[PDB]
Amino acid sequence: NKNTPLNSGKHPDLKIEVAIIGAGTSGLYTAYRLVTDKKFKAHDVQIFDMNNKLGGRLESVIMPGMNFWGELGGMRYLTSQQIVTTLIEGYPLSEKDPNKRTPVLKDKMTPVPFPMGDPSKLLMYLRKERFKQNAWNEAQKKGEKLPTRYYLNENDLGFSSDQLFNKIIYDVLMADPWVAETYGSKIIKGSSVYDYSFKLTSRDWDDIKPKLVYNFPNSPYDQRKVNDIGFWNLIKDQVSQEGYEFLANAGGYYSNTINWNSAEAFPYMVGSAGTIYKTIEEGYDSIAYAVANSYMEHEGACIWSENKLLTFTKDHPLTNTHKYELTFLNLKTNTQWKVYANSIVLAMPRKSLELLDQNNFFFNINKNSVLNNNIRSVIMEPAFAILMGFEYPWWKELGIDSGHSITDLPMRQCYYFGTDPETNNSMLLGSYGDMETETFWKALSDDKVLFEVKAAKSASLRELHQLDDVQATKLMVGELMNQLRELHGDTVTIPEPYVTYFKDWTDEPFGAGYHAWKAGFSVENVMPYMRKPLTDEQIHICGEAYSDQQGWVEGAFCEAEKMLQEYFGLDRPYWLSPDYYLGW
Amino acid sequence: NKNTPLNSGKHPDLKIEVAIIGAGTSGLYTAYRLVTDKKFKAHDVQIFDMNNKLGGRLESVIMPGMNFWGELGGMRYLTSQQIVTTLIEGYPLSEKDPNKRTPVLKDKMTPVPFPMGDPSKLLMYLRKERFKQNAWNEAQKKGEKLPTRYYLNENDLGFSSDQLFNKIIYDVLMADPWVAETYGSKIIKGSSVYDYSFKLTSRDWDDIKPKLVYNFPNSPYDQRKVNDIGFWNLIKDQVSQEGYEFLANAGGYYSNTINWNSAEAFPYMVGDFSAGTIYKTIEEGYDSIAYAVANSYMEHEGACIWSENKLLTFTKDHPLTNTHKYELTFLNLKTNTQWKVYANSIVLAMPRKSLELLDQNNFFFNINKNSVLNNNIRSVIMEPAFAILMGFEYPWWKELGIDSGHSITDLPMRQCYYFGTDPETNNSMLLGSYGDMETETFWKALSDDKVLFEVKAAKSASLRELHQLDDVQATKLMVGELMNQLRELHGDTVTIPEPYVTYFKDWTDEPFGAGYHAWKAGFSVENVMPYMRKPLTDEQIHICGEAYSDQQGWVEGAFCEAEKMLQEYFGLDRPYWLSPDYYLGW
Ligand SMILES: Cc1cc2nc3c(=O)[nH]c(=O)nc-3n(C[C@H](O)[C@H](O)[C@H](O)COP(=O)(O)OP(=O)(O)OC[C@H]3O[C@@H](n4cnc5c(N)ncnc54)[C@H](O)[C@@H]3O)c2cc1C
Ligand SMILES: Cc1cc2nc3c(=O)[nH]c(=O)nc-3n(C[C@H](O)[C@H](O)[C@H](O)COP(=O)(O)OP(=O)(O)OC[C@H]3O[C@@H](n4cnc5c(N)ncnc54)[C@H](O)[C@@H]3O)c2cc1C
Ligand SMILES: N[C@@H](CCCC[NH3+])C(=O)O
Repeated sequence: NKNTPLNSGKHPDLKIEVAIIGAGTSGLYTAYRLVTDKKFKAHDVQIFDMNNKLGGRLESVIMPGMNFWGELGGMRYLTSQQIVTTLIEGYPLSEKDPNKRTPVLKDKMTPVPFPMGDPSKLLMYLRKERFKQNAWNEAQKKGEKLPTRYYLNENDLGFSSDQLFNKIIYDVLMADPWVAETYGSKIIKGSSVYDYSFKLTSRDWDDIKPKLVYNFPNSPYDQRKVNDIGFWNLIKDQVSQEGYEFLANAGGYYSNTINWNSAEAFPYMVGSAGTIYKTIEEGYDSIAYAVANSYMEHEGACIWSENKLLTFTKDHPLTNTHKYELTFLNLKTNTQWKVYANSIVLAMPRKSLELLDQNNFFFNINKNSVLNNNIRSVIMEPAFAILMGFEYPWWKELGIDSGHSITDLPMRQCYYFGTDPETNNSMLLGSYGDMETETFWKALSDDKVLFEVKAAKSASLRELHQLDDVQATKLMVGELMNQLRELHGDTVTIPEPYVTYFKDWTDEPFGAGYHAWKAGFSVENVMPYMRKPLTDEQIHICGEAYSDQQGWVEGAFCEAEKMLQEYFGLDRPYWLSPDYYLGW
Repeated sequence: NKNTPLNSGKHPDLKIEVAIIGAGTSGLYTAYRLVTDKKFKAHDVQIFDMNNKLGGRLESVIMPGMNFWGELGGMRYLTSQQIVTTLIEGYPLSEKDPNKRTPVLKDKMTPVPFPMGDPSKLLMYLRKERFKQNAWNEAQKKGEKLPTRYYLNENDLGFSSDQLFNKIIYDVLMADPWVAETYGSKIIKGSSVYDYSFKLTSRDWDDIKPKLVYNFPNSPYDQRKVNDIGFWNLIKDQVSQEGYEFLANAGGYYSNTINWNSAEAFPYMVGDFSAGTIYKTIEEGYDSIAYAVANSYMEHEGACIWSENKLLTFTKDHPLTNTHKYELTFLNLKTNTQWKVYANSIVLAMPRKSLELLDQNNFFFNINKNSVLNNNIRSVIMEPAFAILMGFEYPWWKELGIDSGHSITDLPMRQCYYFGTDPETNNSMLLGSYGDMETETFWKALSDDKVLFEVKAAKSASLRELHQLDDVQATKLMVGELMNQLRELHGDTVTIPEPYVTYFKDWTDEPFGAGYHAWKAGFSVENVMPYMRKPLTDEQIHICGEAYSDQQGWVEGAFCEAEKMLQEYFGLDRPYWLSPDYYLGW
């Protein structure tokens, strides 16, 4: 099922219609739709990737001793996300009997609820104070305002990150008279001082984001579109720099507090009625294999692996039959070869576009200044993944079965991932890094001395030594361990891990775990621009990077889907609800 | 003096010996040394720069209404920095009467002390608590430990940033039995629990840096070289993450607490010992020293700075291989035309970002061939810096008894310098400097906004005179928000009027990409610097400047790497005016 054939060879002067570069979710989706809907013969639609596997920022692994999937990248979806959810669970989404669902993909994918853990037992370690994540509510129940070691404005005393986030969004929304008048019924202040709520639809947000004005006559930002203010800028303005410190640390990875587009950050922070987080039992990269395999069933279909796009020109022998000559580097031989095509789908993030030849007709800055301006419209957020295997789930000593702990320590957030009921070998995702913490972790992960795998139950040295290459560094494992002991306190002994799995998503060609719209850009005009930057060229960009659901597979799918409907003459899939809002 | 001629023209197929690219301090210094010592005729040594001025990261400006120089880049030097000090002040450095000194450069430069201000009156604003910088020392004088809103380890309670830094570096140095035994006399615990001091020379540090071992039994970094540990990694290990938070915030810009090479951070933090040394500047603007070196170079006949001429690439494959090893292709920015220069030596007097912006596919940079060059180019952190000069109609900071110096905060602005009052006009200058600890991204969104602060007349400053600065004004959003932070910083007992003029430079802009550079942990710095001065054995191509110096942040770093390069590969002797006991390493 994950043995989808990959061709690391070359086919000099291959002639095709559509060259898809990026075997990520969006590249795979594009190929699947084109050939499934018979817009093109499989042999005329080809995917190229420089990697030695498909899926890009989806990579599921198994570590000896633990018979279940760890995620180095994407790990879960929301049933709000209708392209990825329908693909996994069949259609229609309304049918709630899973045996009256019609499958869309053949590949076996077993949906399973994402365990969220217990906030009575999940930790919050801020400025050396240890809390249960529930401590703000428990204090509110008892009429109290929880003291913390952040000096908030007095009006915000006792608030939780979530409630204070809600208050900031409510306050800013209601200060726009037009937003108050038109959507005030969807922007609700409850009875309790802490309770705010929203019923704003994706559609309502597309109306609000380009028009929202920041209405605060003493602020340096007064009478500016919220589109034009960084989220850090905006949060400090509303609740002081100590307010921003509290939210940026207490929010964890569920929160994006970088200084990105306030207008885009609003819906990102406050969310479709009755949705939940799920994953796939067979690994979250199963959705990529499933889309890939559906494409590769057609003979002529090919993923060219370990083949890196260098450049592309209109000035080549074959202009009578093919607009574009693409030059590929075949990595196994270090030889270049040519591919001829009439359409190019760059299914790749910002960093991957910047690593392509910047001097060709498409990227040359002396011609396409506007394209380069639009490529630079998104922040490249760093992420890494360190998976750690322990001989027993030491976290269960604190009544923690699953979920995440949050700290202002450089580790920021850990996920208690699961236990092998036969071995008791148990998995932590210790990581992701982010704001500032990239440089803290990068000095340690760049170090040359790798963690030494250690034998465990159902995990022999000769099984483990196959993972030598992908171990975290001793310095990074040592220091993460030191922080986990500090995070969890002295009432639990944490033993040394026996195996690790490390990936850094800042590495080329990814340059980022995820992307974030910059303040000052008309997101609603950039997105359609990137799906076809030049009027008289059949070159398209798709993927998560320039989507409005950054952070998610669903963003990559939606930009591919819109590109398909816009330029490749496809209708909405038969299996996708006509009410799922896509946009323009 | 600052009217040094620049040639924005071209001269196709110019045939020289040494092309120096970058008319910054190291490039100017290289050309000045080469001609003054008569190693080549001035027509055989040319300087090319893409800028419309010389000086690079030195740029001194005058704003209408204020008859004194503001600094967009470098401000100050230390009298222990012997090249930059001797070129400014003349020699010998022992002579304490300036009128008894012997000039080295003909251009006149008035050395003045850099006002450091009064720690009684300068502010520290941390987690919404307002301190005077001397509050820690005041508390200790009464036998007290000053509580703060940072939850230090108990053993560290009541330490100032300066004291806690010395304790950290003392503790780490002294835990190494070799360092203890060999340099314990120069690593000094005073009487008070807060008093740590260092007498380690430049030479002592060069012996210590590669050898020092982190000796803390249950540390994650135990038994590793301190050179292989990030400074944030080390600080946290030593005083907890709350301690790092205190030290990173309360440290000025003086302080470099990014996660760079710990071995290199130690000397940066506690000086190369000459305890009688002080900070000074040039009355005529700190860029004066670039102009003095550049003018000394230009008084030789055939000397030329090619301005607005950008190096694109260079090759060994050209028609003239019989006389000239290298063809350089420049872009003449005025005509948008490419012209060639032929040369046998290339001096890239430019930082990391500048190197990376050159053609990476040529024989020199090609990563498929020169993996070691590329690793080493990437051995320094590009640290962001912005400068915003703000001119007010009076020095509102005098209401708090502040004459000069720096106030420090955890607010995004991080630090402001009170730069001076024009005694005729009362027009008074403030610098906000910011960029470290993620404040880059806070400020970038505001400085990338396109509505600019509008100038406004004041005494001896007419809109006619101010409108020439329209293009260099800060954004309105940035000036508004910095003004809001200065009000929060100083408190509600002083009214801060809106300013009448600003001046913004972003040093992350190309081709600089950084204010200054920082060695990464885990590199053999003592081996990377010699490499960078001549990466390839078969090639007379050399890199000099501040970025790969061991005095990062400083003009003296640029001068020293050029000086070493001149002695190593251009057969120059030590300048007659430079003490032979000024340590330049190997
Ligand atoms: C740590 C982390 C956690 C995440 N968690 C989740 C989550 O829980 N849920 C979720 O839905 N999403 C999550 N995501 C995001 C999700 O993984 C991505 O949004 C999605 O996989 C991106 O797909 P894409 O189509 O944009 O392409 P990418 O995944 O970016 O793939 C692009 C491909 O292009 C290839 N390429 C680049 N340049 C070239 C070239 N010159 N020639 C050939 N090939 C080239 C690369 O090798 C790569 O395979 C997470 C991401 C990370 C990093
Ligand atoms: C905010 C700030 C504060 C500082 N404070 C001090 C201080 O107080 N005291 C002190 O001593 N030092 C200070 N410094 C450091 C000092 O300014 C620098 O270290 C010094 O100027 C570095 O000189 P350099 O030779 O490395 O070249 P740079 O000054 O980096 O100049 C390099 C030159 O190369 C040119 N160039 C690059 N690429 C090309 C190309 N392709 N073609 C043509 N030209 C090119 C650039 O235009 C530039 O003119 C400060 C720096 C900054 C940013
Ligand atoms: N979707 C990601 C989080 C997005 C991160 C954006 N900075 C996850 O669930 O892990």
